Amino acid sequence: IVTKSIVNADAEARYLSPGELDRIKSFVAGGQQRLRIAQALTDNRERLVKQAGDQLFQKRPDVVSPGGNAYGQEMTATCLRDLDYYLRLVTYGIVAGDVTPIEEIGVIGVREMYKSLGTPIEAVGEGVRALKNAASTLLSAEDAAEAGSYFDYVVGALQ
Amino acid sequence: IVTKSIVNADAEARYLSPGELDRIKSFVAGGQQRLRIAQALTDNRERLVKQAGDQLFQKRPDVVSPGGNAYGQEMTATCLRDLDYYLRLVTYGIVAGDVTPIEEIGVIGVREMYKSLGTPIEAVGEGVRALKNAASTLLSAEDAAEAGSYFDYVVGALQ
Amino acid sequence: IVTKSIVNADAEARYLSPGELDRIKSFVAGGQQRLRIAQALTDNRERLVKQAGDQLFQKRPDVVSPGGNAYGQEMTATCLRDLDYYLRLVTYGIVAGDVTPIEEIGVIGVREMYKSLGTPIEAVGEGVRALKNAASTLLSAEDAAEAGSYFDYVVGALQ
Amino acid sequence: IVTKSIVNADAEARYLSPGELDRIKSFVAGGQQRLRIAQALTDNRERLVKQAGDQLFQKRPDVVSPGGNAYGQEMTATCLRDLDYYLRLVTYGIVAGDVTPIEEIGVIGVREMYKSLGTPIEAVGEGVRALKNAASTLLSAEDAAEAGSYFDYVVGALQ
Amino acid sequence: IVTKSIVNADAEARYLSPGELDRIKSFVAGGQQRLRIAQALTDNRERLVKQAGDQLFQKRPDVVSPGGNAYGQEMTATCLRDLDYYLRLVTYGIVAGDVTPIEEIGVIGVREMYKSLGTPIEAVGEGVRALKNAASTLLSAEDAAEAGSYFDYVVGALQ
Amino acid sequence: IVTKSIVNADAEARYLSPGELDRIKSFVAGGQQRLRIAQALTDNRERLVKQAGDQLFQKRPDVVSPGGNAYGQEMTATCLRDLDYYLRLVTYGIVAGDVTPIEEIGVIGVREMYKSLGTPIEAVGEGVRALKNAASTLLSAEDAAEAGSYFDYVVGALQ
Amino acid sequence: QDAITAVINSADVQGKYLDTAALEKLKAYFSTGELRVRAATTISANAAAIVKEAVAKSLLYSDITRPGGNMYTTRRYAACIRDLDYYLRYATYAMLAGDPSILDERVLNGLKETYNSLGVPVGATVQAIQAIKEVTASLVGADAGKEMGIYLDYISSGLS
Amino acid sequence: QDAITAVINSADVQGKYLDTAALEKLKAYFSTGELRVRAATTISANAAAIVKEAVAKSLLYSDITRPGGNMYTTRRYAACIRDLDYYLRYATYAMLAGDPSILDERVLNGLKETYNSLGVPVGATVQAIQAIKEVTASLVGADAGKEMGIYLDYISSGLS
Amino acid sequence: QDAITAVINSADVQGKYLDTAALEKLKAYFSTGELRVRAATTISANAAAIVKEAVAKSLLYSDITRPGGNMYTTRRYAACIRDLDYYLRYATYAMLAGDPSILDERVLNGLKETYNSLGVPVGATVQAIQAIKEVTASLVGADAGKEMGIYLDYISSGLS
Amino acid sequence: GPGINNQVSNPSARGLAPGSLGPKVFKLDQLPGTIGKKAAKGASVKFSESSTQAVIKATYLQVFGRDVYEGQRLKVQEIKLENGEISVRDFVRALAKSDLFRKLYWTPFYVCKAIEYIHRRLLGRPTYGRQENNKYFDIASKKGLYA
Ligand SMILES: CCC1=C(C)/C(=C/C2=NC(=C\c3[nH]c(/C=C4\NC(=O)[C@H](C)[C@H]4CC)c(C)c3CCC(=O)O)/C(CCC(=O)O)=C2C)NC1=O
Ligand SMILES: CCC1=C(C)/C(=C/C2=NC(=C\c3[nH]c(/C=C4\NC(=O)[C@H](C)[C@H]4CC)c(C)c3CCC(=O)O)/C(CCC(=O)O)=C2C)NC1=O
Ligand SMILES: CCC1=C(C)/C(=C/C2=NC(=C\c3[nH]c(/C=C4\NC(=O)[C@H](C)[C@H]4CC)c(C)c3CCC(=O)O)/C(CCC(=O)O)=C2C)NC1=O
Ligand SMILES: CCC1=C(C)/C(=C/C2=NC(=C\c3[nH]c(/C=C4\NC(=O)[C@H](C)[C@H]4CC)c(C)c3CCC(=O)O)/C(CCC(=O)O)=C2C)NC1=O
Ligand SMILES: CCC1=C(C)/C(=C/C2=NC(=C\c3[nH]c(/C=C4\NC(=O)[C@H](C)[C@H]4CC)c(C)c3CCC(=O)O)/C(CCC(=O)O)=C2C)NC1=O
Ligand SMILES: CCC1=C(C)/C(=C/C2=NC(=C\c3[nH]c(/C=C4\NC(=O)[C@H](C)[C@H]4CC)c(C)c3CCC(=O)O)/C(CCC(=O)O)=C2C)NC1=O
Ligand SMILES: CCC1=C(C)/C(=C/C2=NC(=C\c3[nH]c(/C=C4\NC(=O)[C@H](C)[C@H]4CC)c(C)c3CCC(=O)O)/C(CCC(=O)O)=C2C)NC1=O
Ligand SMILES: CCC1=C(C)/C(=C/C2=NC(=C\c3[nH]c(/C=C4\NC(=O)[C@H](C)[C@H]4CC)c(C)c3CCC(=O)O)/C(CCC(=O)O)=C2C)NC1=O
Ligand SMILES: CCC1=C(C)/C(=C/C2=NC(=C\c3[nH]c(/C=C4\NC(=O)[C@H](C)[C@H]4CC)c(C)c3CCC(=O)O)/C(CCC(=O)O)=C2C)NC1=O
Ligand SMILES: CCC1=C(C)/C(=C/C2=NC(=C\c3[nH]c(/C=C4\NC(=O)[C@H](C)[C@H]4CC)c(C)c3CCC(=O)O)/C(CCC(=O)O)=C2C)NC1=O
Repeated sequence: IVTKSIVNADAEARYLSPGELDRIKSFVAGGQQRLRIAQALTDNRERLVKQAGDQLFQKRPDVVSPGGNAYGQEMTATCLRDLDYYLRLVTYGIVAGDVTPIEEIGVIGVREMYKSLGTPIEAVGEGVRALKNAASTLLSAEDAAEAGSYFDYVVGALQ
Repeated sequence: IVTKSIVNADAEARYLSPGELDRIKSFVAGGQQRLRIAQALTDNRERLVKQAGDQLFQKRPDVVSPGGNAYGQEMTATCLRDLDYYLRLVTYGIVAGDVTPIEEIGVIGVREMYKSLGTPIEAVGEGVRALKNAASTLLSAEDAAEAGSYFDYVVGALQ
Repeated sequence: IVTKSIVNADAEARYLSPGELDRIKSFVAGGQQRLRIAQALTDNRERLVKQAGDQLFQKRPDVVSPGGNAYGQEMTATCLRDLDYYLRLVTYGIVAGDVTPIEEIGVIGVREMYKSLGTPIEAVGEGVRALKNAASTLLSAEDAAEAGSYFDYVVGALQ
Repeated sequence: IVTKSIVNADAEARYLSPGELDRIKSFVAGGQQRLRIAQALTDNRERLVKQAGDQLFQKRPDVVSPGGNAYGQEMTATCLRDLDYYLRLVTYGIVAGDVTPIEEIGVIGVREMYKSLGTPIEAVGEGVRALKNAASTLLSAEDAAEAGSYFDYVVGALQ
Repeated sequence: IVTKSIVNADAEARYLSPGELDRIKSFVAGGQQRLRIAQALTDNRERLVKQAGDQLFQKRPDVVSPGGNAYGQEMTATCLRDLDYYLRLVTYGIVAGDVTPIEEIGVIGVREMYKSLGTPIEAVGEGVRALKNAASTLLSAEDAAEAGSYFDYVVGALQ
Repeated sequence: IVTKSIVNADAEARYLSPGELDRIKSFVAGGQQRLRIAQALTDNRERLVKQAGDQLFQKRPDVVSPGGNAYGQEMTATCLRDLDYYLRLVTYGIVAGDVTPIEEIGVIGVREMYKSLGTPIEAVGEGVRALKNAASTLLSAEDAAEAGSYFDYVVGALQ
Repeated sequence: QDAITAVINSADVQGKYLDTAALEKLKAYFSTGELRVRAATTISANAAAIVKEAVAKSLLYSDITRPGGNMYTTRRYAACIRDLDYYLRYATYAMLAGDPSILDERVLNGLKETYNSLGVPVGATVQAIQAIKEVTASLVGADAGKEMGIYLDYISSGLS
Repeated sequence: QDAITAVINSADVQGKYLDTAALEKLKAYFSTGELRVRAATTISANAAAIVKEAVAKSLLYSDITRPGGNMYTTRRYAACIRDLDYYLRYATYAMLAGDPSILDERVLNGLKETYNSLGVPVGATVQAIQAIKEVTASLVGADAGKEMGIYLDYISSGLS
Repeated sequence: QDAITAVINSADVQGKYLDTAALEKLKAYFSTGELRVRAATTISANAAAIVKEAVAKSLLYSDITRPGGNMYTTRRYAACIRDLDYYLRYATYAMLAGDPSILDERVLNGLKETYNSLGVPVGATVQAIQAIKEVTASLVGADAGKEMGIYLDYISSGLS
Repeated sequence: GPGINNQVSNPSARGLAPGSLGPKVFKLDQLPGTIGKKAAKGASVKFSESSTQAVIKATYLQVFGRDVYEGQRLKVQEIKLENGEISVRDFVRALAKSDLFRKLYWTPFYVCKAIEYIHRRLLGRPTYGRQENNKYFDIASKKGLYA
């Protein structure tokens, strides 16, 4: 969020306006809660990928069906690896406080990648929704709100 | 500060990124302290213009001198009215949280106005510095810092 | 209500409607109670007029001020006679059910008249409001709603 | 009937005259009987269309005859659907208290419609007369009078 | 008079005095006439209250003035209800012979009450005086002395 | 007076008839006397408002009385400000030579304004009459005639 | 003008209020107003049949409906129907008001000059109005029939 | 349109008969019509006093009635009183109809076009309608003042 | 403009300092900003689903998507989706600003000119914005759906 | 009004009713001052006049659009129409030749804009094309607004 304000005041010839300094000071204050939320999502990763695969393959069985992409153990392992990647990028966005280092690695060219891989993007969005539900069950209320923030950004991005 | 983020995300085709939503939520939280600082500068306007004229005419006596612009009671009344205007715009910038509604009314064309009025701009900058010193004496430490923020913007703008 | 229904069915080419005949039947059924209200207002003419006029002079002392219109015994006697006239027209309207007797005897050209007499309209209206309050206190409750609503027509039509 | 008085007093610059307020209060009083009559005609619709088709095809057999319009099951079903439409509009006019929302949907352009459909309008008038007779048998005396009111309007309108 | 005699002999250590037993005997002997006076005042509730209130508004037009408290139909209805309450307490005191029912139902804290209601005390008192005059005109002569002296207690205790 | 003749000949398709050119030439000749009369009424304004308030509050004391509108220093200051406005419009009509630019600003909707302000219009007419008397004392005979012209128009207009 | 507004106007020209003589007139008007309402319903029932029976009794098969008469043409026959329909409707209004002045002011203002200028015969209209009077007196009743006939004869006397 | 006419229209465009929810809506309207009529009567009593109190609350002694303001000229003051009387009268009509469609059809149709053409200040008009709403909610009571304030706030929201 | 910037402007053009009514307005805005931000987040979640549901509610299976209609050509269907996404996005901006001035400045400026130039049907657009408003008021809740529907109805009213 | 009697459609249905979709019309009936034949003329109520004053209200309402202020009612033509000589179309003609109508709808506007707006007021419909337009504008060029 510091790079955001820096390039924001850098396109202008002005310095960083002190309201931006206030938002940087407030983010610096909230960084400890951000780090605890990121560590709580860090250590419990395989539970979240398990419950996300659970809720997704209960929701959409066509990836399980042989016409779909995630058919067989190798393809379903690649599917849960993709969900692991997106959980990792969500933890990066939780620490960074703003969605730039997660959009730069997971969002900015995802539609043409998944189009030329054959997979549907709506099933990936449902998988990140299942990750958001499982992390909402894992965390407290003020933690699940702040995690569902960035999970919500990914779900809106994949659609 | 909401118009800043809105036109900032509006030049792009993207929505408001949730880091900007975090800065809006933090400004919404700090708005009560902003309102108290603005009311404290509001009710004590007479004192601040008096001490600013005090410190300015002690600092630069050429406006008092008949070759300068602020010679006589009418011209010195117009001078203190200008300082009153700048204190009013500083209170607007304190409430708005970002320097746009004060630069739009007091900064953006001030150099050619004061050039075609004959007055020097450095004396106006010293007057806003005197206003900043008097408001620093009037407020507490965390209030004087946040007032000297926008006063500092005006002093940098008039130079 | 018979004259108004007849002229309204006269403007059209058709007869009197079943709805309008129900209106005439209900008006006949309530006519005896309206004659009772007219009996009470006829027999309370003196004290109602005097209490309403004195309530007017309590509210508005400008008329009985020596710059005012109702200055002197004869002028104030004509003031009370005007209030008597309006109470008489209110009784006519309570009996008829129309406001056409109130209108074409005392409403239709009263503004130009009291403009040429020098008399303020609003004080007439306040006196008729005092008549409304007095006759509301004298009568039975929803009977007073009936009387005061014709009084309300006179008050709203005078202003 | 409220829209009638409102546009009636709206063409004039005057307010709603209180005789119109009396007719609105009386319609408001009779609305419960109107609602009971409309529900009684509502729940017994298929009986009324059956007896109307009975009395019409006994009265005029040319719609049954192959030169007429209502020949065959499809055309006779469209015929009874038209009678159903007119019964529905009669219930609307019974609730509304005045024939505007039924003339706006069933009367105002019916002659050219039935002329460019080939059907005679007198047979439709006889069908609404049969509906009036069947509803007169279905209701009590004061209900059949008030239903035969709007049925009578439709019969006069189709001629 | 039995309660007051009992508590007065309770404050002392002794029984009821022969004088006090003569008082109770005379009160029993006059009790039937007091029930007759209560019968007349019960049956004349309406017109006594209305005549007394209208005599009050003849004397004091400040309450029904628009700056006054009893401005409007509802406020003046509560005014007449207050006069009804006080006439009811006067009948209770005429029956009991004590003024302890009048006192502990309607006298003891009425000044602070009507101070907090914004209502003037003296106009209440003038209305109860009008009740005294009206009930004095209705009853028999020394019977009216009896009724008006309890009314006199209420009038003197309100002020 | 030139706009009067121009729209007068403009409703017709004809040019300005040369009798209208004669009246414009005569007004052009008298314009110097008009300008001197307007300057004489201009520089002596506060005397005229003082003597007008003098003669009005001597004539009608109800505006002074608390039931009237001009009660208190603020309301009497608004009253003398209204008289100042009317003197200003009279000077405009003296220069323009015809009563159009004074009726357009002070006459054309004054009755409903003063009716919905509560003030009587006859007292305003007496105030303009007092202004006419004071300006008649201030000017010479041929000047007071030509000023009492437009003052007379205002006095006739307010009635 | 009603009978009520006529009573009020008479008392207003006197300048007094409504005491017992005017009140007794109003009680009389209320007592007849019940049967007046019933007669208005039974007249509005079959106004078309009343006009049809009246023209069939009086105007048909005569010289005026023959070629060379005032009622020969189809627009003239329709004007005749609408004029008799009017006379019935305004006699109903004047019956319910209990007062013939509204009827006079409505139609007898200019119908004399109109029937003069158009060449409409007066006596055939008087016969048609009398036939309306007989048909409504047979249809409604005795006393409401003569109440209707008072205003119908008022129309017929105003045209003559 | 009415609330009755809106219910009939919503039942009509489906071809639906009057089901029980529409009968509930009509019976709720027939319940509320009592205070609707009483509120309309007492608002028709003293509309001029309401407009006078509203301009004395909001618009008077500002810069708007000073020279340079939009209410300086006396024809512009009369036009201001006319516009406020229009807002109050059409809000009375929409209150008695129980449906704000007449506000959309007769007032709010081309009004922002006119007020931006003439240079009429919109925010001062909104505050004047707000002062109208406070005065009539005080005058009529809270229970009918809610329904009056709904249509006055409808005018204020459509104006902005 | 903002609600903050509008309050500051209204205090500025008088030369007035920030009085207590303006501080009330700013504190009400600072109270409502919570649900404003949460509503803007969940509307930014699934804008495509809202537009899809709105065209499935209002515009689909009509004559508009049939040949002869204005949404028949596939570039015109894509332009329809673009216009509805614009309405939803600018309504989100006006909801978070709390002031409809950006709708007047960026959307409603020359839009009727364009829609009457291209022959775009206006009533179908109004019904589509209505379906957008119903879908997002269901999706976000009633309490923020009121403020969303205010600016969507502002777009609908200015369009008509 | 009803659709079916569009003037482009039924040139034989121009004097019809406006229906219940259109606005409500005003016919001057029951002219006040004709009170029977028999000598009287001492009444008070006279219910016809209260309905004739409303026609005079609606004439201002449709030609001027609003009600006129109190000081600018045309009282001479008002009492002349109530007397019985000048008729409603004569009153509309004498109203549209007043100074207030000129200074409100002819003086501040363009000539063609004022002609079109006077067609919106008096005839109640917009002008069809140019066939009416430098026709009424050719008439305006010789005698003026009054023509
Ligand atoms: C961190 C940024 C990042 C992303 C986003 C990413 C995606 C990604 N997904 C892939 C495959 C895949 N992705 C999926 C996806 C899914 N299973 C489904 O049914 C759903 C639609 C979805 C997940 C629930 C599947 C089934 C394959 C194997 C497809 C194939 O083998 O052709 C592959 C190719 C195989 C590989 O090298 O892993 C890439 C590169 N890689 C990255 O480095
Ligand atoms: C709110 C935005 C705003 C600004 C900034 C502003 C400036 C402003 N300063 C002015 C005059 C003046 N301004 C000054 C200024 C000063 N005295 C000095 O010696 C110092 C250099 C300085 C202040 C301490 C003087 C002396 C005059 C009178 C000059 C003259 O009369 O020519 C004038 C012309 C007179 C007037 O109309 O007030 C304007 C418009 N007006 C505005 O509305
Ligand atoms: C039935 C309908 C009717 C009315 C209303 C009416 C009023 C009326 N009021 C008059 C005078 C007056 N009227 C008032 C009235 C008032 N004093 C005030 O300040 C109050 C606002 C108002 C009391 C309501 C006064 C003071 C006079 C005497 C004025 C004078 O003599 O010049 C006169 C002239 C003298 C007379 O003949 O009595 C008439 C005709 N006449 C009628 O026939
Ligand atoms: C609610 C307002 C409303 C009306 C009035 C209405 C009339 C209506 N009648 C129709 C047909 C018809 N209407 C009739 C009518 C009749 N059978 C007879 O012999 C009699 C003359 C009469 C009824 C007893 C017949 C026979 C047809 C079929 C004619 C055909 O198919 O050409 C049709 C065309 C087919 C359809 O779409 O239903 C319409 C639109 N529709 C409406 O929405
Ligand atoms: C049995 C003993 C007893 C008394 C006396 C009593 C009085 C009483 N008077 C009230 C109001 C009132 N009382 C008055 C009285 C008056 N108007 C005047 O100016 C006159 C001086 C006075 C008439 C005597 C008025 C005007 C109100 C309404 C004030 C309001 O609503 O705020 C109320 C509040 C509303 C209510 O509950 O009715 C009470 C409780 N209650 C009791 O239980
Ligand atoms: C140039 C055209 C013009 C006119 C005519 C005008 C009238 C005018 N008179 C007003 C008040 C007033 N006008 C008066 C008038 C009077 N005192 C009396 O007793 C007499 C009846 C009369 C004068 C001698 C009073 C007393 C007020 C204050 C009333 C109030 O505060 O409600 C007000 C409201 C307060 C204000 O903004 O000044 C206006 C707008 N304003 C204008 O711009
Ligand atoms: C029924 C709905 C309706 C409305 C509202 C309406 C308004 C309307 N207001 C107008 C003028 C005006 N309107 C205003 C009103 C205001 N200006 C202010 O400063 C205040 C904020 C506000 C008053 C509260 C003023 C001052 C004018 C005068 C402009 C002028 O005529 O020079 C005009 C120009 C012509 C004329 O008044 O006669 C129209 C048409 N017409 C309608 O049909
Ligand atoms: C931010 C505010 C804003 C809007 C709304 C806007 C609209 C806009 N819509 C357009 C076309 C269009 N707009 C529509 C929309 C519709 N037609 C219908 O039938 C429906 C009722 C409605 C969709 C809900 C269609 C179908 C076209 C295609 C016309 C064409 O390009 O051939 C065009 C022509 C060029 C182009 O799309 O690229 C513009 C500029 N521009 C703007 O800047
Ligand atoms: C000479 C060229 C010309 C045309 C075409 C014309 C059309 C026209 N059609 C109208 C209404 C209408 N037009 C239609 C027509 C249709 N709706 C449909 O669903 C069908 C697709 C289509 C029939 C094939 C309908 C249903 C209305 C009724 C809208 C209403 O009045 O409520 C109206 C509104 C007023 C009125 O009818 O009387 C006009 C002016 N005017 C003209 O001067
Ligand atoms: C008071 C200001 C005013 C003007 C100017 C005005 C002009 C005007 N000129 C018109 C036509 C015309 N105007 C011209 C004029 C010219 N063409 C040329 O070649 C020349 C350069 C120029 C003459 C110097 C012509 C030739 C027409 C005829 C077009 C036609 O009617 O077919 C028309 C169309 C209808 C009609 O004449 O009756 C208008 C309204 N209206 C106004 O209210």
